[PDB]
Amino acid sequence: PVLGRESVQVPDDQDFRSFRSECEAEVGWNLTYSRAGVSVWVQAVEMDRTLHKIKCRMECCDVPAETLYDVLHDIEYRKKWDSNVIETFDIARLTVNADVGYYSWRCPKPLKNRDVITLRSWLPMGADYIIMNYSVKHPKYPPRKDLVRAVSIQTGYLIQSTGPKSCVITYLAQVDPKGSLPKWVVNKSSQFLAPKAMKKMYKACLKYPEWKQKHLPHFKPWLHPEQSPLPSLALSELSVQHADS
Repeated sequence: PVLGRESVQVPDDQDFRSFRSECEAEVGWNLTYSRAGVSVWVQAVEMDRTLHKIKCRMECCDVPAETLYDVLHDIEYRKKWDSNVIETFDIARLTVNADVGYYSWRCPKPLKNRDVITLRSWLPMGADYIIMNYSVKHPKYPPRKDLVRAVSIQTGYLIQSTGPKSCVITYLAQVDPKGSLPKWVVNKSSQFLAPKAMKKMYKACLKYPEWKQKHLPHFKPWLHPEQSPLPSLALSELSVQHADS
């Protein structure tokens, strides 16, 4: 896997293909929920000892693919509609379509808050878009004693345009929150909350054009990479983040 046992890699063309193929694949996935255009699948292994990959698909009848793409890319907007995020920002750029970033979120009070450092890469494929990420180690961002460092084994989005003003988005993730949570508790929780998180994102897409008009509408560095204010990084300055060490 891109998430690797040997070293950090910027996703190549095959990694984008495997990811899309993973989203479109149904064999090896069991349906778990399906109501009002939102469905949730779980990787058909149902061995509750391990961490399961989760897949969530949502039909967006009245938002275009490009708007959903902006919303996934817009780090600044995340704090407007994401009720869990503490801190999120990009750290450095690797290539014109790959960077490294930081994301913190709060967990209910016996649990501690969590953070991730991820390598993210994005690719418009014709009418569709893919954004993927997986966890990585950045020497200036070691774990913090107050936060549990989680590991994103693989997380990403496939946006499929279904015409103007409409699209379908598939979210695929496998995230280990580490800490003290049993893996099967994570599998169940992420399954149970997934449809709610997707519909919150959908509502955000409806409010996005008006919000973005008030917040430098022309500033979209994910579409115009010459606008990026980020420093650059060599791939060898990063280290692999193992799910289990």
